Amino acid sequence: HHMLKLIVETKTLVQSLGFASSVVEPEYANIKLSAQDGNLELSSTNMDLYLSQKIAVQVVSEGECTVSTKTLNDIVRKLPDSELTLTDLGTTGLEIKGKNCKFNLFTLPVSSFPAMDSINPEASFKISCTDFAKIIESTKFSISLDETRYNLNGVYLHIKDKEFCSASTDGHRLSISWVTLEKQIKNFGVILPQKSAEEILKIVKDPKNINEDIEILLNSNKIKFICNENTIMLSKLIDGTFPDYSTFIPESSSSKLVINRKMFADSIERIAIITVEKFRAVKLSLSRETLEISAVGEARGNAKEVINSSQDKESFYEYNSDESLAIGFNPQYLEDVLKAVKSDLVELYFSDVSAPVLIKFPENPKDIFIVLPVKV
Amino acid sequence: HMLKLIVETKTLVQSLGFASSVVEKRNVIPEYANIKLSAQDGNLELSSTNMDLYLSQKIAVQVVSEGECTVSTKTLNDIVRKLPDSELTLTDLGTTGLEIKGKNCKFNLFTLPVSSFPAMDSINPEASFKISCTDFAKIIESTKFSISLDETRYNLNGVYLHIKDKEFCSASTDGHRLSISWVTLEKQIKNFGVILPQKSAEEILKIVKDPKNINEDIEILLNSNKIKFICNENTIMLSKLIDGTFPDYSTFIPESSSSKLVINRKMFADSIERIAIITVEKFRAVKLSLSRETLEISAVGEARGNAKEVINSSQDKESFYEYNSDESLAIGFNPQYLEDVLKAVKSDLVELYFSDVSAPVLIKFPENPKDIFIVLPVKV
Amino acid sequence: VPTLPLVPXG
Repeated sequence: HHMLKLIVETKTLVQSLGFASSVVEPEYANIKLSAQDGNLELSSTNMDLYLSQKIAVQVVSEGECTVSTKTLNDIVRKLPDSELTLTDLGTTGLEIKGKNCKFNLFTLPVSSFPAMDSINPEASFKISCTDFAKIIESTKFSISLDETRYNLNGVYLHIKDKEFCSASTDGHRLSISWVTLEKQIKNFGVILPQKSAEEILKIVKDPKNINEDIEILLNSNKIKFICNENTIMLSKLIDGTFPDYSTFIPESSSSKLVINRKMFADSIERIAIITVEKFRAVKLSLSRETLEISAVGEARGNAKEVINSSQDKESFYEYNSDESLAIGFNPQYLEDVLKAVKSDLVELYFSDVSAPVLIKFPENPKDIFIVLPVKV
Repeated sequence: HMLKLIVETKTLVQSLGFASSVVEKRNVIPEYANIKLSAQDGNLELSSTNMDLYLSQKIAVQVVSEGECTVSTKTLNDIVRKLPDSELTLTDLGTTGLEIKGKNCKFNLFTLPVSSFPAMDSINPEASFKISCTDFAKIIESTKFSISLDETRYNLNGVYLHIKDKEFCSASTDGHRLSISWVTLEKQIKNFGVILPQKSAEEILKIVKDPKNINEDIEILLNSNKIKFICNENTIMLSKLIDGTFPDYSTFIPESSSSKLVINRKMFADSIERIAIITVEKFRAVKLSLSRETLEISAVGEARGNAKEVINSSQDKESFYEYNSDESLAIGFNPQYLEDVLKAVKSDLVELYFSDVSAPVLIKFPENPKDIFIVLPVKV
Repeated sequence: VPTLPLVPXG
């Protein structure tokens, strides 16, 4: 009687199953399906993360059931119908039905599926999905992967005056990206695990969400994202203290490079080919007239590219110092930064061969990157 | 006396892709492969060789100075693929290595003692003949998928290239299915039968299928232990042959049948693929419940569920189904073995000839009379 | 390969 039955647009179900799949990364994972009040609610969870998604469907009968996430994902992606019927048939299973094809998936008791934890938040605020995607995109790549340094295995989400900021570091580089809030929020500082950051970023970037807003609710132990009303993610937070990164930002520089971003990234990538693992270094030999990007690989060879001074936007190179500077970097850390912001030009602020480079993008005043050099 | 040439970058990239492809082997990292570069008489010859294969490719270049050198295949490949120039200059500078020079960039790759790189094996052929690349690609495409992967039956780990009267034939079997594909030769060739290893078959197929070769001819020269392909004059591959005998497959082709299915090929393949999703490893099986009025394709997966698709009799080409029997037949197959056959031949329809639930199915495509496939059933 | 002044690790 109270068995779930609904008709759903296949493309929409496929999108939801994609998000439900990636958060529990598989054969043991179950997805809860709940048809109520004109919508289907799809829930996925593990020890760290809980995702609830609601999509509009034609609810023929209200009810709930749970099935294998992977099997449901694999099946729906291969049905050709533009709409599917989902019907809980009891001992027969959950029936997924198109025009000519029927799959029965065995169900597991809904009583075995946990409800989303309650949160009683200490801070609550809303920002655009465009702004939130920006700050995660600009910081997720420089998270520490060293699972021992647990306080660095995520992004540091914090308030500074009216700025909502994300910072990340792995010891070799620092990334900072922020957006101005209109409201006066209490100062907080929490560390969002890498996986949660990756998953929420894909959610806000979805075409249905990117032009809308995301509500953020948090306390010391958990954070809740409500993305465009119908998608809710609850994540644990890392118990740790993020370092005071403010002292890591260079306050002065003795030379400045302005260069076409894509030209610089492509040249670094080309020259880095010759290097060997654990010896990943490219040398930037900077002068007013030319930049030489070079590298060596033991028992492989060496490589050099020359970039000439140019005021043409597509090949732009300007280095306004009489002194030459030869400074080395891990090419991956430069490439990560150059890929993170879509900009014609990039600015690099230097001191000596041992001091970090400050990297900025001219039209992007709320993104800052610091990268340490290597000796070359 | 040292190599110096100018080469169109795109053609060098293409050649390095084949040089990379052919030397890949199990637990052999592509960092060890070396490539010999020989500039002479207006051409660059690129030679790659491992324990199993030799590949020589010639491409037109501007030879400034004739010479030879050897470098890492993977390093040369990875560099040339990232250079934006339409032409590159390659110069062996001696102690500093091979210089690869574009407009703004210079790479130096250390060279290896070029006396260390072996020259191609000579072959004294027992048989030699030419066929079109299109014809050769067809017979390999129709048989490479049913080569055995079981190394304890190494004689089945390749395609059996053989002559039957004026027919040049490829056959393969893994004990579960048999694929046979042939082409008529104009000349009468001395009878032979040799086993081409799977990797060699896959690599020569890619070469003959290249846009620059697919419309031209391939010469095949063989004896009892090696086979040489000369594809469109400028690409030479030499391969070992597997020492073995190939079974007399002719006795395994059903000579009679009691029912026949004619069905739209793509419709059938798509349905098998969907229904197979519910299965698990070690019971990969779909059941065909055949009748005049409908075909039901079904499957079960332990602790997963089950699935069923219904195909209705139809005379429309795009959904064609005809099973001209008063009796019903319920017979099981590994879905992969059916899908492999259905994907091998581009055809609107496919024919399946059945006997009882334990007998093999014979699969033919109506406009393709020189391709034959046999698949044993499984219990369902 | 100098690191930031993080004092566990650097």
